[PDB]
Amino acid sequence: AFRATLSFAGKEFDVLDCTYSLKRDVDSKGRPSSNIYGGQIRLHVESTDDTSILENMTNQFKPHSGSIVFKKGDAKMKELTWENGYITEFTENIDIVGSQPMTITFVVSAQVIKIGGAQFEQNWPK
Amino acid sequence: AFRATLSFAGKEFDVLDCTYSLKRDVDSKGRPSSNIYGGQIRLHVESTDDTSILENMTNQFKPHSGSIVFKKGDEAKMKELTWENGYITEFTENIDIVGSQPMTITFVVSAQVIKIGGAQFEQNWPK
Amino acid sequence: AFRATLSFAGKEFDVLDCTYSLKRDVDSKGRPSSNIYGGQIRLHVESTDDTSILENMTNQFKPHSGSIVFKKGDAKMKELTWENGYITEFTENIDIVGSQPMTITFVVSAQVIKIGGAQFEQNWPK
Amino acid sequence: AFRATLSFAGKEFDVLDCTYSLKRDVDSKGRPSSNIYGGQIRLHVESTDDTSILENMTNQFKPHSGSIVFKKGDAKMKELTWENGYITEFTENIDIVGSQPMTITFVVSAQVIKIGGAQFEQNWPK
Amino acid sequence: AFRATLSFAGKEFDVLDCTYSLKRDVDSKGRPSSNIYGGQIRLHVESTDDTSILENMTNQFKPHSGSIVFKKGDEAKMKELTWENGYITEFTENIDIVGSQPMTITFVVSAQVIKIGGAQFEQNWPK
Amino acid sequence: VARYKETSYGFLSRLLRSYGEWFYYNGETLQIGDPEIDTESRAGYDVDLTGV
Repeated sequence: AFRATLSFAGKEFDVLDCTYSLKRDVDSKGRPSSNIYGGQIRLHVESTDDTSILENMTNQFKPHSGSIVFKKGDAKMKELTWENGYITEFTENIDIVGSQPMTITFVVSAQVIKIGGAQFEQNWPK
Repeated sequence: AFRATLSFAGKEFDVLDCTYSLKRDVDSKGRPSSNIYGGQIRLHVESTDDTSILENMTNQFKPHSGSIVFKKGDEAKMKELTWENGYITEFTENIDIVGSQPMTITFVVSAQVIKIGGAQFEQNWPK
Repeated sequence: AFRATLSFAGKEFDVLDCTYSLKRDVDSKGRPSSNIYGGQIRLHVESTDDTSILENMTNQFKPHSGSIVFKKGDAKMKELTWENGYITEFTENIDIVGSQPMTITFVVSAQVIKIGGAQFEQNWPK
Repeated sequence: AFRATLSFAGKEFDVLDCTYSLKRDVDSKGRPSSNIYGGQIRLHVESTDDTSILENMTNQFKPHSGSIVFKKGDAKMKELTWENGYITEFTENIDIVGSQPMTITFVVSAQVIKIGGAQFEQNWPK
Repeated sequence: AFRATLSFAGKEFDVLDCTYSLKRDVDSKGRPSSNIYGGQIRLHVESTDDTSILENMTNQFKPHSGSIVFKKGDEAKMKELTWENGYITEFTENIDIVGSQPMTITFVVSAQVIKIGGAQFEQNWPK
Repeated sequence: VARYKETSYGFLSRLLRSYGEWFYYNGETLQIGDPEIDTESRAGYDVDLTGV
């Protein structure tokens, strides 16, 4: 028993997958040789008659924000939030023979991401 | 049936996977042409409401130590892998609504000293 | 119904799998244009409370010998030995969910390898 | 069910797999631009006490010949033969699970290969 | 069900697989920036104690023609894929025993004209 | 004959070649003049020569 809810653009969606990652560089003796980079969020969602994430992507010159809430068993456990981000990849797939009749997967590139008392921020020269 | 526990930052975590490797360059005729390099531990543990591995990667830049203990039989500790003077260089957290373990965290540690049983690998970091 | 047993560092180990190979170079129309190279030995063993293969690898300047015995009935049928060798790769994997409890994979780069009535040697400078 | 047997160096071996292929080069408009090249034979055999194939790759440096015969009903269906060949790859594998553990895989690069009423000849000037 | 029959070199073979394709290049904005290329036919048949494909290939200076018939069920002609002025440019024969796969032959044909239905593609080979 | 702001090799190189003499190192000796070498060899395309 597990649930994930995405609150985005004044709507609510049901999340199937979610991912985020970070990385550094090392110099063949194990000593780190750069700073932390990454921070993209990849999401997988079931699509139902509502083309509203796609309209947000087509609005190329406006940043937004969002939240994802994780519920364990039969209460909130974690919350992932982003602010000042854009959608930089969109795919919509329909398979009739197989399962998952209609699904949407997309990526978000944000300036700040926060999860449960930790946060990662990039500097943007504006 | 095995068990494994990770003791990191004063907390205990439950381990699903572990791996470490060493390497040495080899000449075209089969001779070794360098000394040992590598020594990176990759760990796959369960996730919960606490975020303390990510805090050590981002909110702190200091070396840390850690320990992994392997248990056999459902007591009687099998082995123990220790590291000191290390940094977390990768991090990933996935959630899958359908299929087996819901929330996991994967991370890689790059350290200077690695001890397992009666064997010791030390890297010459000229400071 | 068969066995493979490895005798190394004055001990005995039970092998899970083993392999070795040799190669030559040919030109565009099948004529050989090089000599034989290769001859490394790849081994898979079960890991107990020993930590003795790691002790040998960390000893970087002392070559060693070993042998593997293959038994088909229950008596010896073939033997693969090596002389003047080094350990050049080492991996330890510990998987708990799957049926891969505790295992070691390592590679040996030697100067002479013998099996049956055949042998292969490399001319290391003296 | 098929029975394939290999006659090589005065002995008989039990074959598990076999392949051989040919090729040509093609222009950007789909027109052939070179001659036929290829003709290597890949063989998979069950290992035993004898080590004759290894001594042919290492201990000897003379061209050899051999044949493979395929039987479908029990009767002889096809025969593939080579002459003036070399062994350019060799691999021995052991896997203690089952399904033919001890096996040998090698590759032959010959000048003449024959099957049925078809022939392939290479120009090796002397 | 389905059935495919290949008539080639005055003989008939049973076909398992069959493929052909075409494509053209496009810009970064999606506008096509070339013409069509790549009409090749890939065929998979079973070998029956005869070597007629191989004899045609080793005669390197003889263009041939062929046809394939697709039958919807039983006795009804559906399509017809024909070629003329073609060469075999790839050949492979596979034998398997442990996996219970019979002897099979795979080969590729590069022709100048291919036709199917009311469609036709041709390539300009200089005279 | 004048040597004008040049090295020993540069002076001798230009002076001997303008008089049409052979002047080169053969592998173990420095040769001044024609050696009259008649040693021959045979090379075949796709036997000894990979490209021509």
